[PDB]
Amino acid sequence: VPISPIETVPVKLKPGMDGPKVKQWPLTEEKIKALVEICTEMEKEGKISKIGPENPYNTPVFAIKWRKLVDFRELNKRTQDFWEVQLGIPHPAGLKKKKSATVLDVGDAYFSVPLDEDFRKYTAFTIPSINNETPGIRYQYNVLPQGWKGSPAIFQSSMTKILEPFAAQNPDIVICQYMDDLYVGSDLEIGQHRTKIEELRQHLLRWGLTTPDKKHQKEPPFLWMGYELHPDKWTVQPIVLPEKDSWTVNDIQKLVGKLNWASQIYPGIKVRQLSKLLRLTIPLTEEAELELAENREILKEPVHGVYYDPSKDLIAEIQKQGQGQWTYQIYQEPFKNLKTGKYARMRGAHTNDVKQLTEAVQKITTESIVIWGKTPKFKLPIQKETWETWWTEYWQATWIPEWEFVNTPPLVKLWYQLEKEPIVGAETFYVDGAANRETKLGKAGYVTNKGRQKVVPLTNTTNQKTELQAIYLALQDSGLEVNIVTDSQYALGIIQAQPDKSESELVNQIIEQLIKKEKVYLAWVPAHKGIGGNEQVDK
Amino acid sequence: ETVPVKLKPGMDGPKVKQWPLTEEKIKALVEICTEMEKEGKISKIGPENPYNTPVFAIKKKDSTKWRKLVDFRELNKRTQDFWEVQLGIPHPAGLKKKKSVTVLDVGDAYFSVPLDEDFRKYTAFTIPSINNETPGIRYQYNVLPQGWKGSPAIFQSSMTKILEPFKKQNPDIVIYQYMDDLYVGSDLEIGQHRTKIEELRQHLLRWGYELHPDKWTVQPIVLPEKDSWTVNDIQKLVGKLNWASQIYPGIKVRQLSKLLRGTKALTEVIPLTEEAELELAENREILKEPVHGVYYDPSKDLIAEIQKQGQGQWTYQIYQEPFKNLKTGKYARGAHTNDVKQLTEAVQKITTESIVIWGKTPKFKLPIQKETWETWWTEYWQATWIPEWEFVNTPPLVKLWYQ
Ligand SMILES: N#Cc1cc2c(Oc3ccc(F)cc3OCCn3ccc(=O)[nH]c3=O)cc(F)cn2c1
Ligand SMILES: [Mg+2]
Repeated sequence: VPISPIETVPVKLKPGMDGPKVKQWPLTEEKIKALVEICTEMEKEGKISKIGPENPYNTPVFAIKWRKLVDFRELNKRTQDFWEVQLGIPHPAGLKKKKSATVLDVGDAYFSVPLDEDFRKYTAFTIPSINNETPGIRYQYNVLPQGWKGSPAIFQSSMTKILEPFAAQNPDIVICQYMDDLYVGSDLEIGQHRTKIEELRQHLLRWGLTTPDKKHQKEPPFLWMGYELHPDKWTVQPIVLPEKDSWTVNDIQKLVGKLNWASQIYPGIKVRQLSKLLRLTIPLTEEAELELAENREILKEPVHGVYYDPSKDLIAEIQKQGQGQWTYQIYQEPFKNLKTGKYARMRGAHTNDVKQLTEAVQKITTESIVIWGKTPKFKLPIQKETWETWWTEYWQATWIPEWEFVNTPPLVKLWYQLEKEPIVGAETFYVDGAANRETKLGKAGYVTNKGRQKVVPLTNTTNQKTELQAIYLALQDSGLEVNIVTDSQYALGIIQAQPDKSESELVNQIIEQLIKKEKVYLAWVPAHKGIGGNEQVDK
Repeated sequence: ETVPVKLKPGMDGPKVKQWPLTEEKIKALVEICTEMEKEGKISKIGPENPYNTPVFAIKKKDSTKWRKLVDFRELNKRTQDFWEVQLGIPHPAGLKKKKSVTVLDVGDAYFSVPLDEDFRKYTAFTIPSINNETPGIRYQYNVLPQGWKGSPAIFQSSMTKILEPFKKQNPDIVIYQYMDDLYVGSDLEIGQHRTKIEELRQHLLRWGYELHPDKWTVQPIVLPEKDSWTVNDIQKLVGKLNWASQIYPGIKVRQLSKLLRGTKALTEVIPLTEEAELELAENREILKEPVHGVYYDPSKDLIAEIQKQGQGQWTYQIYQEPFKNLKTGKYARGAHTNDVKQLTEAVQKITTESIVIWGKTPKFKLPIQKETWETWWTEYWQATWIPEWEFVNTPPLVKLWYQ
């Protein structure tokens, strides 16, 4: 008989804010009659109670015509910000396989938890009378109103308090709390598991929480938060792609987002060309049609992920897809993936394959700690010697967790390396470039110690472009080994960052030239300081 | 017995997201917080508390027991700077000059003092759960928390009465307190200093990490001394002198540049004229003298720039105004295989030095990508405080000149 009453959460309005006061909009005679019946039963159950004329607050009430809808949108604007319930949803690949797993959705959940007495005044609502010839019947909520800002967060905190003693005393069961549902799983025999489930349902009934019975409890395969959970595997719910229309910008969310959603289990999914179109409103580049063809082939056969096994190692393997796209798989045994995914290159003017690989590792590392609480071992398509040369000579600090090289091309490589000391026997090219901002006219060229010279006139250019062009000229007109002297700090910052691809067409040409050289030493000197080789006069 | 406290006007409490933690760190935080709620240091809170402050776990000085660290940086800024009023602790200038200084963790003393009933909601933190399978445990601090700015200021009253005898008994030893760390300096022998340190340690038990400031100030700018100079050698020299000419007024490079006249090969030896050799000497003596008009301003922010020099070496400079370095140094050192563990140790060493010299931490400029630093810096952090930082994404040319 003891009901073990739930303790209310103290709730206040936002500071410098008062309760809501809204107009009771006119209702048809049938809707008024329909709301009277519901409120009488709800008042009989104790969920609401009639209020006097003292209350100065009002929230509107509508009928949709045998359903009651109290819109607390104004009270929500004025109720305090509650603590955020867990924003993320559990990922299936992080779940550990159990002999049995039971879903229990609590019914009439918010109405089973009371409300702070001092806040019940703000939940006031008036049902209009018929023909407006009688004062409307005023009510106030006594329990968590459905649609109120604090109803979910208060219900969760109340549920967790009740579940704590049962969980500590039943260590063999594992409980997961997510919104209004509880997911229990155990490795016990199916008989003892179902008996323990009935204990938990009795515990919740002790505190006044209704549960589904053994025959009413849903059984696998569970359809939950877009996934399909099975006793031994998991996958996403079947894919949905809209063909209509042949020309439509509605795919700004449908096609890419679903391919993004399928990317967690379907490997090799690409969205770059299709996401390019976005760049309430379209053409399809021929490169985007080839992406869906390879995507539809990946989406052809259904795939399933496995559940997590803490006893085995956690492995992650990355592949380069091209155009800043990366794909990864996370697994513990070969050919059986826990999950998959992709990484998109951050937008930049100059980038490096090694840099993108590092950012993908960090991304996967953070994702793994969220899901499994540990960093996976990496299998990366980069030679151990390449990473050592890169990290030892990079100006920034860089680190990658424990990893091993997997030889699945395209392998990530360093395409060029500058000398640290000047080259003996190599021609010394002094390069310089300048332009006039008014006329956009400029010159680029070089002078060398062998007496070789060149100056090229240019149109529609800037000082920074002419200084890049001068280096490009020195690279074109030089042998396999060359020393280059520049005064352009801008050109040095690009090359010391070591790009392999760039948005500027000129830098990519310089990159292509560096790749063809044997040894390149790049030196810097201050401009206009009287260095003999700096031929700024030639411009 | 509690001391009132409130945020600065027009600033709400901290609402900082908790970042994910590994499983080993979640276990450590669960064991620690279970004991703290039994001891009354913290108590679980409900959903009416929207405020949150992140929390993580470390191991300090190769000790097996895990420590709980709370990133109160947001709260400290939103905590009344006046919480320092009455100016907290002054910075003793004699601490930087003492031959030896030792740092102790006095944070366990803060737990004996209670926090104001109103301010406890702002000290809310969340122990995260793996895979969001269950809501995170939320506590709030009933007592003064470690890492807070008010906790040393509040306890400074008791701290003076606790250490008043040892002070009067040992007048030459200097004592300083920053956050949960107490810095005590002496001029005695290290072994005598360490045994004398146990005297202060016993005193702390009754009521309830060795560095040596022999660093020798801002390191000078140094030019090579060669018998033969190549075109490349002189080109690097002029570039460095032109750089130092922003810091030093009298630097002249005209005579050395005259030697580079014409288009010559980089590896060609150039004999030095007597006029140019004179110019190099006049520049050396200029570099031997100190920087002109360099002062510290307690209102301004300290800036720390770090440059990776390779092979375990790191250079750093502390300044409030550019080209007016208050201190320069090099950290040669760790983990030869891990650049990030080196940088994290470097950031901690610099911050420790900055607490001894000025009594406040600098804002760092780290030569590292934001996403790489944010992923790994907690795995190597061994200090009780946390400084602010930003990320340099453009390679500084001055890296060579500080080498
Ligand atoms: N609808 C729904 C629903 C159920 C669950 C959920 O259930 C579990 C609870 C505790 C546990 F120790 C394991 C669990 O599942 C492991 C994987 N699994 C799944 C199905 C199956 O038949 N067998 C099986 O092993 C956990 C969770 F985080 C979210 N959930 C949503
Ligand atoms: Mg120029």
